[PDB]
Amino acid sequence: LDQLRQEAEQLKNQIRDARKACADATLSQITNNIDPVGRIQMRTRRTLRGHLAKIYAMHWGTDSRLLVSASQDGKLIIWDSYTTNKVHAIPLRSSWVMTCAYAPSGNYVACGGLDNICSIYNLKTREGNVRVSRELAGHTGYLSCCRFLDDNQIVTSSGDTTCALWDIETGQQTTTFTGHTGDVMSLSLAPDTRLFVSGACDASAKLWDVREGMCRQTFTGHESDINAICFFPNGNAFATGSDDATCRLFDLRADQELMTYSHDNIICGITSVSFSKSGRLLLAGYDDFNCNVWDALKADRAGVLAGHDNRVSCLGVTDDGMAVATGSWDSFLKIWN
Amino acid sequence: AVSEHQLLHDKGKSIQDLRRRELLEKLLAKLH
Amino acid sequence: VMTKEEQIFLLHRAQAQCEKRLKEGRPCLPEWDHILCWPLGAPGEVVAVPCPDYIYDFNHKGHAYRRCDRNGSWELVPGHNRTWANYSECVKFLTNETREREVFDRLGMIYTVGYSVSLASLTVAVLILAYFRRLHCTRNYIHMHLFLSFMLRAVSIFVKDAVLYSGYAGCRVAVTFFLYFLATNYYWILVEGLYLHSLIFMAFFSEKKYLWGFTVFGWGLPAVFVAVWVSVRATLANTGCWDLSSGNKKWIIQVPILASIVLNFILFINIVRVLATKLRETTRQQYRKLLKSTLVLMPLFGVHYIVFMATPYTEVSGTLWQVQMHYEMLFNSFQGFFVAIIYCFCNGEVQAEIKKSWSRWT
Amino acid sequence: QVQLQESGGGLVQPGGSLRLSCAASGFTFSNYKMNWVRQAPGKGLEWVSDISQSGASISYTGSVKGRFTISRDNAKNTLYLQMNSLKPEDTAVYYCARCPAPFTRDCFDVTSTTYAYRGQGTQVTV
Amino acid sequence: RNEEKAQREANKKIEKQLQKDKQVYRATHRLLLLGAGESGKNTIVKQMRILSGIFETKFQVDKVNFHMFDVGAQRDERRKWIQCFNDVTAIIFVVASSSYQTNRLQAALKLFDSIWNNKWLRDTSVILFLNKQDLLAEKVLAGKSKIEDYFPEFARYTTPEDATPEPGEDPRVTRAKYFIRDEFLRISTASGDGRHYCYPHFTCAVDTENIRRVFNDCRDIIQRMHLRQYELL
Amino acid sequence: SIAQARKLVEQLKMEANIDRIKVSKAAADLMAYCEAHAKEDPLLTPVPASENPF
Repeated sequence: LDQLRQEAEQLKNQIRDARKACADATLSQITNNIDPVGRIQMRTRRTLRGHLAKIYAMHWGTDSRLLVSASQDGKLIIWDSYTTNKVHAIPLRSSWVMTCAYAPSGNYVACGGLDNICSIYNLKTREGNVRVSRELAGHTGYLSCCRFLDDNQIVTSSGDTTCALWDIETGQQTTTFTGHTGDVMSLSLAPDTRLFVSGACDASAKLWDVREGMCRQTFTGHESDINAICFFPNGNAFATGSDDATCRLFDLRADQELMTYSHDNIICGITSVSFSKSGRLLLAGYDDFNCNVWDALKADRAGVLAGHDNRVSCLGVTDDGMAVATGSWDSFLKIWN
Repeated sequence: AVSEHQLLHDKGKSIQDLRRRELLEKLLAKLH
Repeated sequence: VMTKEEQIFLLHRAQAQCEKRLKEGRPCLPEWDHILCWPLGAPGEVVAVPCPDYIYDFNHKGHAYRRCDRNGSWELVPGHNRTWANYSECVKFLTNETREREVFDRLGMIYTVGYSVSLASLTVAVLILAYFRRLHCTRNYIHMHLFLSFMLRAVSIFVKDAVLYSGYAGCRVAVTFFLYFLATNYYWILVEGLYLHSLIFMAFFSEKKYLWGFTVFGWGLPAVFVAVWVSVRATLANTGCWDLSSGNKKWIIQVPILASIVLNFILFINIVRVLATKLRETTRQQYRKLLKSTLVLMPLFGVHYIVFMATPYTEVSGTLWQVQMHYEMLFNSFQGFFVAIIYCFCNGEVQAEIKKSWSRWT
Repeated sequence: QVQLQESGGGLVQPGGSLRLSCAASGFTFSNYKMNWVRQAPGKGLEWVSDISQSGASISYTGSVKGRFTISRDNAKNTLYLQMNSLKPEDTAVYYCARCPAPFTRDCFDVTSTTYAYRGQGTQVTV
Repeated sequence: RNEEKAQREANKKIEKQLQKDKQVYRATHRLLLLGAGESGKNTIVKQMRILSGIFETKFQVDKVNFHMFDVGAQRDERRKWIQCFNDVTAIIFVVASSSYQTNRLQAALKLFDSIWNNKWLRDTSVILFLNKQDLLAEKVLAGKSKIEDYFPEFARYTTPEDATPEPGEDPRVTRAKYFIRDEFLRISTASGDGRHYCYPHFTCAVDTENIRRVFNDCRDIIQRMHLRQYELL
Repeated sequence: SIAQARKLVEQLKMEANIDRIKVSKAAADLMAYCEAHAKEDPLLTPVPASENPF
């Protein structure tokens, strides 16, 4: 074991040297050309009320009109954000839902949490209501995040330090992704849905090729647990939020951190993260009940989405960049512009 | 007893007695 | 009590009786002097007649004197044609008594100022409470109702002081609104106490079964006794302005108001006792906290009423009446303002809301 | 990456003295509470001592009170445990743990079976 | 307009159901259950039941519904799945008082300390079930306990006058059990600030009064929360 | 322990064998993406009133 430890240390030193060699110029020294965007004075356009408990998760629809929200009151409520109307209200068998998903086709939602089971619900039944279409068991820890690739395949992250790619029709893990030491808190599919980055409670993110089932790259730099993660919209970078009150943008093709977003006044972690359509803004929800919009290129905060009465647990930006949504533990969703 | 209602009753009684006494004083002044 | 119109009617009856008596060395002929019917006076002698019993303000033990001449003609005052008379003995008990009116004006001024301040503060407080949606709570809803009752009581007292002290319906309706709003304010203080007591002693409560019931109770049981009072007043008294006592009938509005005053005292101390337990199961600092809680909780429960709750109708000029009136009017006028300051202005949640709104607006 | 490397462990006769040093790299030492934990041969992880951010607040387990002394040099980003009057039942692997989140009073999962922010440990045999 | 009408009718049909479910959500008290498996926790669950990543227990006392959430099939790192349990009425923390991992009791002390000072659990009360009182009594009566070797402050600790020993209890048993309870209360009182309270109890795995203890503690918690709303505490 | 260390060593070997382009190239790529898609984001850019759904 001593020889393997020494080889691991040598490989880590080699990787550090390789990362340092290609890091002659930082992001700011080049983005000084890019002009600042100024204050981003967004306002709450809609307030979605109906959840009786903290809304742990929320996901948009590809149409940028419908969205699904998951709450500890065990309700998966589907809101038409345009008219504030509720489209469906799924009672959950497990109240502790810590994640939810909306399929790209929109036919299926999903939910998971402390029950270790990822439940897939169908919104397009013959009756027209929503029932328990499928149950995907096989995780030995709490579900933290899940993402649909299609109507048949869904990728999930658990509290057992591993991710799992599920074939919905059969119910078996098409793939199992292992390599993290801490609990995996979030994941995000690439725009081409071929790679996905998962952040864990080891202060590290891992980029997995979905077809191979192997970890392509490991990105470090965070100091505490990583709570949320999301790709840059171009698909060749991503962002992470952690308990050390720093957001961190990495790039896959350089393997090393591009930018960090933190302030001295911020002493609370980032619980949710989501890029805008342009990739020029980065919306991060914080434990101090606020959500901040960061100028992802200039690394300075662009604005504050003040108005939430408790911890902001989740966010979501529309595909067309029309509107933002933020859930919270105040049981209120807020649609922002 | 309720304070404000009792004050209302006492004010009414005071006004009534004062009016009666002024009328009596006028009658006396005319008669004496 | 006898009224001015009643005195005029009795005087008319006495005049009719004297006229009927008139119809049915020389003594003076009987005459009517708009006060008493004088019989045949002795020639050259002074006739003394007891003060009439039907006059309320005459001392019935006194005597009024007149002079009758020997020619049968009543003697006139020297140097004038007016008939000589002496009614002083009948009016030995009449005094200016302007200090009573000064005291009444002092009460009027003090509760006018106090109720104006309370109404302004409660308007501001209820506006702040209604503007903010997060503050919307059943506790805050019942407060809002309490604030509304206080505002209605204050404005109704102002309307009554405008119209009544500047027998038509424009006076009776003002008096009825004054009494009804007074009683609804008392009963909504009682609803404050009852709701807090139910929260403490029924922590596993059911909101739907009580909130509507509490609201209808507080706003409508006061209507039932005022409506019973109005009907009795229109049936048995129906005289002039309704701000005059008619015997025990006033106890129809007052006895239910007092039934709350006692109850809200108990609901006070009991809760305070519970606070002691809450401060005892977790030093002089616990007693300091208990005292602070009692001081903060007294304005909401209307404890000061119990100080003068059990004092019957007393004489105006008495020391007890003056101290009772000063104390009661001062704290009754300032209680709404105290409640508005305690439960809205210095409340932690409302202060946080105001600070957040001011920060985000700026 | 969070690196916590221990040194100073070794073989000592009972009643001897020793000094365990913990070098921390990859994070801001002054903002995290730090803990010394130990695993006895054939037994589970046990918490030995903890020290707060600035070092003012210090706590020890019952079995090491008076004997050992925890401290931290924030300028050198290191954690010290002075071992005094050692006993044969003090033989164990000593890991230098870190609290999971910064600025927070509570430290969770320092003595967990797989903790991501814990050192490799140094053997102390008595 | 037809689509808007259909959407509005569906939203009303959903909102009536949400109003119906709000009552049952607000009327049911959720409890977290925490502690090691050797501390008699599972026996407490069995006792409450006779009378998967998480296990539920639905019981009721005086027509009041309690929903207790035992944890199973989860990892030993609680720093991320504990934050889901702040809205619960209370955290029933079960301790093996006789288990002083040669020192399991110190592990319980540190876990309770972390729970107490967690920023999301700083408004959540803890009901403390020191569950191995009988085993502690057997250990201290036999004289093999010697809690001094595991807690030096046991010698200089003096039993408080407010202690209430059981009838027929050896004063050593009472002193040891109140020493452990005071070791927990040292953390509980410090940095408490009245936003959440600890309710230390001397329980046993086979007690029938555990449900009543939880009932009374939850009632007291709700009462004190209401008093904090009115700024009376 | 031995198996876990072997797996970690293998993964570190594959991670050290991966290719890495210059950070300047990646920053230029993100700049190109942002400059190409700046006008299509009603969040970064003001929302047209006639097209705002909210």
